[PDB]
Amino acid sequence: MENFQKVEKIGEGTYGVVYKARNKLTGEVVALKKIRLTEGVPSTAIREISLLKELNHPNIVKLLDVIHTENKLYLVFEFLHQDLKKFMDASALTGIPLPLIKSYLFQLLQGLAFCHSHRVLHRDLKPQNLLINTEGAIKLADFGLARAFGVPVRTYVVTLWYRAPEILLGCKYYSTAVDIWSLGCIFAEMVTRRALFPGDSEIDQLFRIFRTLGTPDEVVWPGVTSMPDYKPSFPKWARQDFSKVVPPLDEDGRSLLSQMLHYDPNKRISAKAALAHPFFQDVTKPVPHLR
Amino acid sequence: VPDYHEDIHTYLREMEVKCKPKVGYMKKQPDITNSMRAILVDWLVEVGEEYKLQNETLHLAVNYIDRFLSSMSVLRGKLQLVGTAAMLLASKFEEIYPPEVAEFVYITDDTYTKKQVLRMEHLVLKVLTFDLAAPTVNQFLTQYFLHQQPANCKVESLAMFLGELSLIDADPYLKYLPSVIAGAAFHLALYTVTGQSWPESLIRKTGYTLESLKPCLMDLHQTYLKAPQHAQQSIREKYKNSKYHGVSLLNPPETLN
Ligand SMILES: COc1cc2ncn(-c3cc(O[C@H](C)c4ccccc4Cl)c(C(N)=O)s3)c2cc1OC
Repeated sequence: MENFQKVEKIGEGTYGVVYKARNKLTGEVVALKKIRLTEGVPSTAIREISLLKELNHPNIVKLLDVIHTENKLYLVFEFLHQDLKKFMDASALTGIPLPLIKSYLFQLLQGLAFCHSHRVLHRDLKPQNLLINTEGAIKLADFGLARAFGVPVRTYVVTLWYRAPEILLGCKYYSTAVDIWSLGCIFAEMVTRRALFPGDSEIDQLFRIFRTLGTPDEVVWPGVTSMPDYKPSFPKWARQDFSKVVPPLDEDGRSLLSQMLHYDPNKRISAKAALAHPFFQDVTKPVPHLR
Repeated sequence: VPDYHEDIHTYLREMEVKCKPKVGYMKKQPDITNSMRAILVDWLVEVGEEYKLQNETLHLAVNYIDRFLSSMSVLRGKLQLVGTAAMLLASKFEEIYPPEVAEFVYITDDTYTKKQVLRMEHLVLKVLTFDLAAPTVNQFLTQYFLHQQPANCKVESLAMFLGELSLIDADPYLKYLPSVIAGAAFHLALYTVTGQSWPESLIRKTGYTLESLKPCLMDLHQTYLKAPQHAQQSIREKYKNSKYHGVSLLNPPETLN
């Protein structure tokens, strides 16, 4: 711990504080996550550490070290230049170019396919948890809510806007599909510059999803009318033409997005399968313009 | 979703080798024995029931204990402290929300203090180098259960029952990887309930033939047959519940052919 120089605060929350820091001996720039620390090591830190240690992939943020004193606990991460949320705002006037959207989605799916095939669910995929550098990389971050699904993970979380319909309807278990739902929402947000389903509440969130994608029935999604939080009195909305939901997308993007937003979590495309979608046939690695 | 099952299985098969304890560790522990370990694990089972924790939690805790005892000498009076800390860690990893520390001190019957449990937690984490996501028999059974034709809750509960029994006896079960014990537990449960055998699809998926499972199957059959006469009874009592279809009351077959 004496080898690190604090440069500046980069975040704060219930966990503790996050600092940009420098290694005094090697010069390495790092993100220091400091956990306050009589309840012991927090459950989220136990999970975040043991899961990330297993996950070495170029599109997942590296845990560089864990320093465990008697009364403080530090998580040392590689440092990236900003989050997608901050990038999307900077891009509000100009837009993010479509080849860069494609590159980002492609890399996000690679990181996620890696997580999923290593039995880790992320569960909290949102623009501010995705980190970018100036050389065109995007990486999943904040595995504070991540879970190993060697056995199925029961439902308790994730911010509302990116929450899958099956969770809102009160399914018993999570599945990999919840993460794909989140990426699909983020994909559309990059394209339109607007949150796809920005709800005030759980019920407003469902209703926004329904108004766009159609109110699901037993044909579309078997078992749906039997789910704990389904109501017969739900309004029955028509599905909307995707050319009106994400106008600047070609046929291939609309295809992928609708498969990512598929109602039935059993038939919602996987990250693995999404990587082979004709949408990524001409994927390149463009460099973003960061402020 | 079907896509990831193979990659996950392959990964767990890889991870179970890295997360295995040393097989002859108990011989190198001057003050503790297999018998004491059996008492401890049986107690943890009770703890699991009393606090309504998942079976996965129990399995993970045992893995942590066995790994910890693979590199640290422990005196008999401190074994339960290692046990409690492992259970607490397992809870923190696996449970939606774990019981608070005070509840874990309560079950020791005031033997150790809060401070002691938390320091042991720190120590176990240090010794295990934070590697807590260990593959378990439970995980493999879960994977294997998808190859049932069709699914049978009696089979599942009995497989779970036999797998849990394997946790009690370090001799012989430390000799076997979780994927192997699960292989045996699955076939034995399948054979007892339905008369079917370790299915072709699992042979292809796991690479294990029925023949290759034989040594472990012979041990597990013996455990199963002798279960009512074992000193440790918590698991049998657990599996009398209708929750698990009272499978621990099912008569085991006399031979395996
Ligand atoms: C430039 O702004 C950055 C850079 C950066 N490089 C690494 N990180 C990480 C922080 C972190 O933990 C905290 C809890 C976190 C995660 C996601 C979003 C915000 C915050 Cl504060 C990482 C992790 N847990 O994987 S990686 C950052 C953060 C950052 O601005 C927040």
